[PDB]
Amino acid sequence: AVIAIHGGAGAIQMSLQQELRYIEALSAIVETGQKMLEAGESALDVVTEAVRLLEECPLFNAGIGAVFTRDETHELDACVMDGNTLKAGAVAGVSHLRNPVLAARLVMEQSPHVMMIGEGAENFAFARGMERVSPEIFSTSLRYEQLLAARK
Amino acid sequence: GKAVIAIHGGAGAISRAQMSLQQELRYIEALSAIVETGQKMLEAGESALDVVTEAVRLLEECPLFNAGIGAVFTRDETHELDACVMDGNTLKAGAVAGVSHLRNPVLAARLVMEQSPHVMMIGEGAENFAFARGMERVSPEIFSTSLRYEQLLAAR
Amino acid sequence: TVGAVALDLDGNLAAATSTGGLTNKLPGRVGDSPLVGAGCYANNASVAVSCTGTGEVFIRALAAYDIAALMDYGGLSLAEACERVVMEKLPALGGSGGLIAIDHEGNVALPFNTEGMYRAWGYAGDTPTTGIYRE
Amino acid sequence: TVGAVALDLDGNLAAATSTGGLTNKLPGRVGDSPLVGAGCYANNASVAVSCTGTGEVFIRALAAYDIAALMDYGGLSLAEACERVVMEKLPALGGSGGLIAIDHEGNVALPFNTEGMYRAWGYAGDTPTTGIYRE
Ligand SMILES: [Cl-]
Ligand SMILES: [Mg+2]
Ligand SMILES: [Mg+2]
Ligand code: NA
Ligand code: NA
Repeated sequence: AVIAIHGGAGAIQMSLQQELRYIEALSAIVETGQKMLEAGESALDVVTEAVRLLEECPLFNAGIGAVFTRDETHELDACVMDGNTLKAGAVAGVSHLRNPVLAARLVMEQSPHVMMIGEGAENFAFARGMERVSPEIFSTSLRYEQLLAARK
Repeated sequence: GKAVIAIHGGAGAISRAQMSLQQELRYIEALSAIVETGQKMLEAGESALDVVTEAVRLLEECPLFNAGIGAVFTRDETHELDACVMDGNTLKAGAVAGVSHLRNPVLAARLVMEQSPHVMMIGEGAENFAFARGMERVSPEIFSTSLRYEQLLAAR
Repeated sequence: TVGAVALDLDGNLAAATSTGGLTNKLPGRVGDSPLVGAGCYANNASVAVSCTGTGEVFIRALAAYDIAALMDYGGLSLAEACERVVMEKLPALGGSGGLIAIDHEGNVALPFNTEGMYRAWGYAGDTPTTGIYRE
Repeated sequence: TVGAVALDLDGNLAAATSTGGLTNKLPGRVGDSPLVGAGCYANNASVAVSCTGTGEVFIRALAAYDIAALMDYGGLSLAEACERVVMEKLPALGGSGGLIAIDHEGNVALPFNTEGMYRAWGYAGDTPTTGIYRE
C-alpha cells in the first residue's frame, strides 16, 4: 500500500528555503495520505484528501493558487477515478466551488454522470449542499504576476 | 488503404414495433444521401477530416438525428450540444461541449482544432471563441423540434 | 448522437461525433461525444472511431481509444477489437450503444449491442449500405 | 495541476487530478485534468495515473490510459510504459510535463520530461520521498 502526489511539472532560480516550502507541503500531504492508507482508508478517500490538501495549498495550481485565464478569472478542473468500480467523477470550468476534487467526488457518488461542466456542475453541487464561493478566493500575487509575464 | 466512410445517427432500442416503414425510409434516405455526399468527396480526393466534418454537419442539420437541429431537450427544456473531431494525420483534435448558440457544433469543434491552441472549449467560452472567429450566433430554439419536446414530456 | 469516420485516398483517418446528449439531461452533463478517446478518436497508425450510447460507460471504458489500443498494442483486428469493446467490455460495465470504425488498412466495422443503430457506409466508387436493426 | 494516486490495503487503485489549467488560457478551455484517460485514470487491472503538463497533448495522446493500455495490452512494466509515454510519445507531439503512476502490485513511477515536477511518494509504514528536480 502506497501513495504518490504531484503539484505540477514545468520549468522549475530558487533558494533552499524557497524550495523547502514546496518540500514540507509535499511531505505533509503525502504523510497524511500515508497515515490514512495504514489506517485502512480507501485509495479513493486517500487520493481525494491528498488532492483536497493540494487544492487548499496556495503553492500549487489547483483550488487556492490556481492560474488565471486571459480574463483574469479562475476556471478549475478536477477528476477522480475509482479503479475498483471504474466509476469516475469530473468537473470542468467551475469558478464557485472551493474544492473541485470534492465536486468531482460528488458527481461520482451522487449522480449517475462522470463529467459535469460550468454552472450545471455548480448548481448540481449547490443542490447537494456544497457551499458557493467567489472566484477571488483562489487569486494569488504569484499567479497574477505569471499572467502579466505570459502577456509579454 | 482504399477510401471509405461510415456514419451513424445513434444507437438505441430503435424498435420495429414503434416505427412505420415510411418513418424507417426517411432515416434510410437521410443516411443514404449523407454517406453518398461523403463518398463523392472521398472519390474527388477530399480529406477524411473535411469528409467527416461535412457528414456530421449534414447529420446535425437533419432533424431526424439527436445532434444540432433535432437535438433532445435538457431537464430545463434547453439544448446543450457537444461535438469532437480528430485528425488521424496530425492527431490534432477540436471539441466543444455545452454550447447552445452554435448552429453546427462539429464546425465549432473544427474551429477549436484549426484556429486555437486548445483541443476542448466549453459553454459561453466555447461560444465567445467561435463568435470572435466570425462563427454566427444563433437562437437555441432553432434546434427545437415538436418530436423531441414531446419525448421530453413523455420522459417526465 | 451522430458520427462519421473516413479513410481518404491519401490514407488519412478522421472521426467526428456530435450530439444534443440525453432527453431530460441534467444541465452541464457531458457524455463521451466531445471527449477525445471516449466518443471520438482518429490515428493514422490505428483507427478512426465515432461512438453512440450510454456516454458514462463510453468515457469510463475510453471506448474509442480502447479500439485503437487493442489493435495497436493487443494486435487485435478491427473486428476483434469491436467485438471485445462493444459486445463484452461495454455490456460488462452496463454500457449500451455502438460505434463506427475504419482502420489504416480500410476495414470498416459498425458494432452495436442495442436493438438498432442508424448507420451507413460505402467504399469510394462503390454502392453504399444503410442499416437500422440487426441483420 | 496537482494529483494523487494510491493503492490501499484492500488492493484498490484510485487517481485524482485538480488544476487551475494553463496561465492565460482562453476562458472555456479544458485540458487533460478532468478528462478520464487524459489526465486521470485508475483501473485495478492496471494502474492509477494523474498527469500534469501540456494538457492539449495529454488529451491527444490520452496519456493516462495509454500507460494502462501499454501495461495491460503491450505487457510493458510501469517503468517502460512511463518512459515510452512521457520521454518519447509526449515529446514527439511537443508535449511537456509528467505524471505519477501506481500499478496494481504497488510499483510507483513519477516520470517528467520537464526541469521539475513537485512530487512525493511513500509506502504505508515507510518514510516518504519528496522531489522537485530531475533524479
Ligand atoms: Cl529534487
Ligand atoms: Mg478536403
Ligand atoms: Mg429538437
Ligand atoms: Na492550491
Ligand atoms: Na440533427
